[PDB]
Amino acid sequence: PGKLADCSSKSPEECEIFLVEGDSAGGSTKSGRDSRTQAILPLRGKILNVEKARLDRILNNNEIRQMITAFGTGIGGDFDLAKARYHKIVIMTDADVDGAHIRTLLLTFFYRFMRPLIEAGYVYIAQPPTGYKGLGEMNADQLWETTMNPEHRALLQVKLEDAIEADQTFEMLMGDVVENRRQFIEDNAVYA
Amino acid sequence: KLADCSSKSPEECEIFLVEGDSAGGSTKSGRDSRTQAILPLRGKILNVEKARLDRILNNNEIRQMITAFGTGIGGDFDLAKARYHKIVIMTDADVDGAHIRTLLLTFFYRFMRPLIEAGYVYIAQPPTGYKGLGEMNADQLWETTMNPEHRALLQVKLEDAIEADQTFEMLMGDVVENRRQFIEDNAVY
Amino acid sequence: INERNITSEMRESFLDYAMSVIVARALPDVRDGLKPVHRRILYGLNEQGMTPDKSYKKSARIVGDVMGKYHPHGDSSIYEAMVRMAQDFSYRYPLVDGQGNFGSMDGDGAAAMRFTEARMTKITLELLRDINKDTIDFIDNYDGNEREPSVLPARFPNLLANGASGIAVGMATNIPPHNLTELINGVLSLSKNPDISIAELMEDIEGPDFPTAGLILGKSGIRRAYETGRGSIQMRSRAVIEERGGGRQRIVVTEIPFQVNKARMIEKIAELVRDKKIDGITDLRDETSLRTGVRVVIDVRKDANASVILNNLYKQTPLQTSFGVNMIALVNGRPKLINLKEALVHYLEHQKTVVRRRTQYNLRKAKDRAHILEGLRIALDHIDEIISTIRESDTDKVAMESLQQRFKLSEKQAQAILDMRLRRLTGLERDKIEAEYNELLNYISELETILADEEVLLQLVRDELTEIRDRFGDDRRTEIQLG
Amino acid sequence: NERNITSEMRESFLDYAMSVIVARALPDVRDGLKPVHRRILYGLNEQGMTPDKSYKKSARIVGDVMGKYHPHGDSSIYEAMVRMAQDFSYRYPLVDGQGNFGSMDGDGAAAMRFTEARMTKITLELLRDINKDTIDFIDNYDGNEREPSVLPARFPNLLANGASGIAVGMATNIPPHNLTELINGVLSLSKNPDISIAELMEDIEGPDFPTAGLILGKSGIRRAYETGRGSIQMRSRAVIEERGGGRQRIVVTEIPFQVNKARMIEKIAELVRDKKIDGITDLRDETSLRTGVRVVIDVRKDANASVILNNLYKQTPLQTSFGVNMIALVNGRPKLINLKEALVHYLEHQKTVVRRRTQYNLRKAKDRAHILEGLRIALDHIDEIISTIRESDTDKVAMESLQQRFKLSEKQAQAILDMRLRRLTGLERDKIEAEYNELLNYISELETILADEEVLLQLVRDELTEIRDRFGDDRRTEIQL
DNA sequence: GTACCTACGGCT
DNA sequence: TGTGCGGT
DNA sequence: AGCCGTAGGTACACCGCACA
Ligand SMILES: O=c1ccc2ccc(F)c3c2n1C[C@H]3CN1CCC(NCc2cc3c(nn2)OCCO3)CC1
Ligand SMILES: [Cl-]
Ligand SMILES: [Mn+2]
Ligand SMILES: [Mn+2]
Ligand SMILES: [Mn+2]
Repeated sequence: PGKLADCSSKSPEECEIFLVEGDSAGGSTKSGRDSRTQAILPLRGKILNVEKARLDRILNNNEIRQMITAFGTGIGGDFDLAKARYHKIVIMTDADVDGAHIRTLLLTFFYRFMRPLIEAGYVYIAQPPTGYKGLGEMNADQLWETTMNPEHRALLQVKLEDAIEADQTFEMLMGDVVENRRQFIEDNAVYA
Repeated sequence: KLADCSSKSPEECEIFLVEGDSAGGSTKSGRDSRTQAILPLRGKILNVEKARLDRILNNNEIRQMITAFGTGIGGDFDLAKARYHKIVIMTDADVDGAHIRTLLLTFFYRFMRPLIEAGYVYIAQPPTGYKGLGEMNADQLWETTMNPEHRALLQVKLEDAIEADQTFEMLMGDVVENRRQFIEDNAVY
Repeated sequence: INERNITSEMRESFLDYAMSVIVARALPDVRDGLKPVHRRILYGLNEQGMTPDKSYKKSARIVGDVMGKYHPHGDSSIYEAMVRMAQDFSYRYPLVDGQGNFGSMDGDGAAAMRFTEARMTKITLELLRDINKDTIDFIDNYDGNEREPSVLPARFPNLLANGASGIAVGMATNIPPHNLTELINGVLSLSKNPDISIAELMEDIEGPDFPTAGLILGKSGIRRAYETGRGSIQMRSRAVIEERGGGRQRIVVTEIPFQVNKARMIEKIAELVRDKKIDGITDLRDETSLRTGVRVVIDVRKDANASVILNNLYKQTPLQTSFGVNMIALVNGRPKLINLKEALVHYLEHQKTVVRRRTQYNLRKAKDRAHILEGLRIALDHIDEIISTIRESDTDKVAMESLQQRFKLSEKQAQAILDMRLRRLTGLERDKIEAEYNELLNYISELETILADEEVLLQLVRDELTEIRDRFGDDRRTEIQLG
Repeated sequence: NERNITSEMRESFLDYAMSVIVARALPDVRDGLKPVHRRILYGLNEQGMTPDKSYKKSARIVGDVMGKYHPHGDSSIYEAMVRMAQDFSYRYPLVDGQGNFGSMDGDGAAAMRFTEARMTKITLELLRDINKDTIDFIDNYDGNEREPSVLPARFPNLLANGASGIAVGMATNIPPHNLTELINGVLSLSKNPDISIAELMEDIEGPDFPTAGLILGKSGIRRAYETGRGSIQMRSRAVIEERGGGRQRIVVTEIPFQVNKARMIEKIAELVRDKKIDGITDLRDETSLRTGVRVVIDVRKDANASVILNNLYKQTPLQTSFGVNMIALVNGRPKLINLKEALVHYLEHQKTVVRRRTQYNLRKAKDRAHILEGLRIALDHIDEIISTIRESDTDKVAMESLQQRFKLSEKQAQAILDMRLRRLTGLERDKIEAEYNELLNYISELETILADEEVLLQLVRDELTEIRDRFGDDRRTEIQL
C-alpha cells in the first residue's frame, strides 16, 4: 500500500501493524513507533460497513484493499493464516465515540472476511488515553509511551468465544435491518 | 463549470470570468441569466508566456475558456464564431486579483489577439472594500458591477502592438532581470 | 486488561456510538428545537456579543471560537450548520444573518468561511433571551475548561417553527417547519385548555408552512402526522399555465417544494424529455432572478394540452414531492416519537419553567440588592463614624470586623461599604439610594405575587408569547388546498 | 471607460509585484519577519497565549489571526505557524506546538482541528515591550483593528532563524545562525562602528543550522557575509563503521538543512536500483525518537566504503549547497545586504526600541506620580476632602470644588473621587506612600538613561547579554577547514 | 484555491 | 527539471 | 436511486525565483 509505513523486520512473528484513522494520527504514530517491528497503516475515515455492502463494492474500496494487501493473508475462502505479514493487527482508532464506531466497522470486516485472523489471537485493540480528540493531538513520545511501547502499553487481545452469538451480534448491530438495531438500543440504553 | 445565458445571440451576450466558486455563487445569483454567462476559474491561471504549448492546450482552465468563447485559438481563431461580444474579467479587487488579470490578458493577447482588437475584452470594476467577491451579497454585486445601468466596465484597447509585445515579454516572460529592472525603475515605496 | 470478547466489544462500542449520536448529535431537543452543533453556534454568537446591532464578524473566527470552546468536531460540520441557519430557503425563521455567498436553491454551497461574515438575527435574541437569569441549566463543556447551556430559553416554539431533519442510529427524524403566528396561537389555546384535542389545535395550526411556500394537497397527511407523529404530506410546486404568443402556451413554476434542489429538478425534467418519457415539451429554462424571484418555464407544443403535461410532470419529477413526517425529538434526554399536542405541551412546560426560574432569579437578585442598599443607607447616615472606623483599622479584615459589629452589618454589607468610592458621598446620592430602595421593595412584591399564583405566572407566559407573536409572526406562505 | 492594454499590464503587474515584495514574501531586517508570521505572533500575544498558559487549539488561533490581521487563506496561516514550531526548521522555534507538527520526512502537520499551540519562551523576547510605544502600530486591513508594523525583537531574529522567500523580480535565502555568536557580534559592533566583516567573523563563524551537519570550508561563508551572496557547501554527518563478519556500513546521523530525509533515501534507493552506484547491499532508516536520526547504508564485503560515501555525496542530497542571497526590507524597500549591514540595522532598531520604551516609562511614571500626589493630598486632608464632597450636589460640582480648594488637576480630582473607602485603612495609606517613593526613584533612573547616550547604549548591551545568557546555546553545525 | 469517499434511516 | 514557502 | 444533514477522513493545481 502507498499509505503503508512498513517496519524493517520481515519476520511476521515479531511485527505489528497499527491501523489508525488517517494521516493526522499517522504522523504522530510514525514518529513515535519502533520502525523495526511496527508498521502503520493510516485509514481514510469511516470504514465501509461490509455487513451492508455487496462484494463488488467491498473489493473496490481503497481502504479495504490496503488492509488486504498489507496483511497478505488473502480473504474469505482463500484466507491463508500462514501468509500473515504481522502477528499483531492493532486497531488504534481515536479516543472518541466515532473511533469506537470505526472499531466496530473494522471488527465487522475482520470477522466476515478474515475470521481465522481473530481465532488465532492476531487482532488487538490499542488503548490510547482519553482526553485527546485524536492521536494527532498527542505528541509522538506520549503516543509511544502510553499506547505503543510494549513495556508499558495495555493491548486488548480480541477473543471469539461463541461464533453463533457473534454471527447474530454482527447481523443485528451492523446489518441492514433497522428495527433490530433500534430494539437493541432501546433494551440497552441507560440514559444516565 | 460554465453557467451559460439563455440567449444564443452573441451580440447581446456577456461572459463574466470570476475568481473561484466562492465568487461564482454570488455572481450566478445576481446576474441577468438571459444575457450573462459565468465561468468560475480556479485560482492563478497558467502564465502562457512561460509555458510550453503542449502544457497550455492541456490546461483545464485554458480549455474551458476556449470552449466557452467558441472562437478557437492562434491561426484558427475565427472572430465570427465568438459566442459573446463581451468577455468580462471580474477578479477580486486586490493584488492577487490584479495578478490574475495580467495572466488572463497574457493568454488573450498571445492566443486570441483579434478578440482584444475587436473590443470584446472588458475589465469589471467591483468595489474595493471586499478582499474577495464571495464576501459580497448577490444584489450588491449586480448593482455595483454587473448591471448595465450602473456598472463601469473598462474596454481593453490595443494602441501599439510593438510596445504591447515588449510589455508582455518583459512582465510575463522568463527573464527575471528585466522584470526586476522594471520594478526598480517604477516602484514608488 | 489483557483480553476482550468480540461480542462484548461490539455491543458496548456500538451502543456507545448509537446513544451519543441519538442524544448528542442528530436529534433536536423538544424544548428549544436544537441539536448540539446549532446550540453551540448560537451560544458562541451570544458569548462573543455578535448581536444584530453589531457589525458582521468573520465566519472563520466564529467557527474557530465554537470549535475550541464547545464543539470538538470538524470545522466543516460547524460552518455548514451555520450556513443553513442563514438560508431563507432552508429555515422558516432564519437564526443567522449572513453576509456574502451563503449558497443557493440550486445546491451551490456557501463561499469558503474565509470570505463570509455572520451575526445573529433578531429572532435569535428570543432563543437566547433570559439565558443569564438562571433559567436553564449550564453544564461543563467537553474538556472542563468552559460552561455551555444544556438548552436555550427558546422564547418562541422553535422545534416546530423551523422543523428538523436528522439521520441518527436506529431511528431518524423529519419535522416540517410551521407558521409562527399559528404556532403561538396554538400554544395560547393549549394554555387555556389542557384537554384541547388535535382537531381543535388544527383550528390554529393549519399544517406545515415551508420557507419555500408552494402548496400542500389535502389535510389527510397533515391530520395523521399531527395525531400520531407520522404521516405523508404531498407538496406541490406553484405552477400556472399561460400564453406565450402565436397560440402557444407555457407552464410557469414560481415556487417549488421544500428541500428540492431547483437545478436538479430541472435536469430531471430535461432527462425525461431527452429519453422521451414525457410528451409535449419544446423548451425548458430557468428564468429565476433576484428581481423576479423563482421562475422556471416549460414551453408546451402548439395544440398539446398543457394541463396533461403539468400533471405528468407532477407524477414523474420532484415538481411534486412528499414530506414524510416522522416527529422524533429528545424528551427528558431520550428520543421519543411525539404528536403535535405532546410537542406543544413540552414546549409550554419549558416556558413555564423558564419564566418561573427567571422570576425566582430576579427575586434573589432584588433581595440581595435591597440588603446592600440597607448597608449603604446606614453607612451614609453615619458616614463620619464609618470613615473613622476605617481609618483607625490597619487592615480591611479589621475594618470589616469593626463595621459589622459596630453597625450591625453583614459581611456583604461591610464589603460593599469598603468598596464604595468617595463620589458616592455627594449630596443627592443618599436620595438616589432611597429611591432605588423603595422601587426595589415594590419590585420584590410584584415578583412574589407571580411566584405565589400559578395563574399569574401562566398569564405572564401568555403575554410574553403574544408580544413575540405580534413582533415576529408573519403570513402563511404555503397554501393548503382541499384536496 | 477604455483601458490601454499596456498601461493596464504595467500598473496591475507593478501593483502585484510591489505588494509581494513589501508585504508578503520578504522579511523585515529589524525583526526578521514577514507579515503572516508577525501577525501570528502578535495574535498569540493579544490572546495571552504565553508559555505559562495551557495550549490553545490551532483552529482558534488561526481564526483570530484571519479575522483581525491577515486577509488570506487559513492554510497559509496554519502552515506558517506549523513551521515556526518545527525544531528541524527553526533554529530557535517561535511556536510551542502540541500534537503532530510534521516531520523531516515531509509528512505534514495534523489538521488544525487537532493541534494546539502557544508561544515559546524565546518568542516573549520578540514581543517584549511591544505595549510600551516601542514600535509604530498601523491600521489593519479593514480599519477595525491595529497591528504592529514591526516587533521589538529583543534578539537578532532575521539572522538567528534565517528566511527564505520567492517574490517577484527577486527572492531571498538567509541561513540561520547561532544566537550566542550573533549577540557577541552585535556586542562587538556596538563598541566599534567601524568593525570589519572579518572582525565580526571572529564572533559569527558562519551559519548554524537546526539540523546540525557540516559546512565545507569558509570561502562561501566569507563571500556571503561580504557581499550578501555566496554558495555554502553542506554535508551530512556520516561515519564508516564495522558491522560484523568483516563488513562495514555508512551511518548518517545528521542531514543537510531543508533536505527531506525520506526523499534523500529514495534517491539512494533509485541509484542502487538503476545500478548507477555500486557497493550498497542495504538501506534502512533507523531513525527513532530515542536514537535520533540514523540512516544506515550497508556496504558489500571488501568494497571501499569511503569511495561509496564520496559517490553518495556527488550524486545525492547527502551533500547539498545553500545559495545565500540576503535580501530583506530595509526602510520598507528590498535590499541585498551584507553581514555588517544586517547587524547595523538590527542594532539601530534596538537603540530606538530601548529609547522609546524609556521615554514611554517616564511619561507613565510621571503621570502616575501626579495621580499619587493627588491621593497623598487627599489623605493629608481627609476630613476636608470628605466635607467638600458631601456639600456637593453632583460629581461635576465635587470635581470643581476639589480642584479649587486643593489646587488639584482634573485628573487628580477624578482619582480622589474614584478612590474606594478601603484605601483609607492603615495598610492602604502606606501602599500609596510606598508606591510614590519607589516611583520617584524609578523616574530618576529613567532620566539618567535619557540624559546620556552611552548609558542607553550600555543598557542595550546589558539586555542583549542577559538574553544571550538565558537563550544562547551551543553551535550545532561544524564548519570544517 | 477546490471535490470526494465513508455511516446512518427512510422513502540543482 | 524538482523543491524551498506565502499566495489563489 | 440518491437525497437529506452531522459526522470520520483527506489530494491535487496554479504563480514567483534560484539553486543543483
Ligand atoms: O484533504 C483534502 C483532499 C482533497 C481535497 C480536494 C478539494 C478540497 F477543497 C479539499 C480537499 N482536501 C481538503 C479540502 C480543502 N480544505 C482546505 C482548508 C479548509 N479549511 C477552512 C477553514 C477552517 C477554519 C478556519 N478557516 N478556514 O478558521 C478557523 C476554524 O477552522 C477546508 C477545505
Ligand atoms: Cl389547459
Ligand atoms: Mn478521528
Ligand atoms: Mn482576494
Ligand atoms: Mn497639606
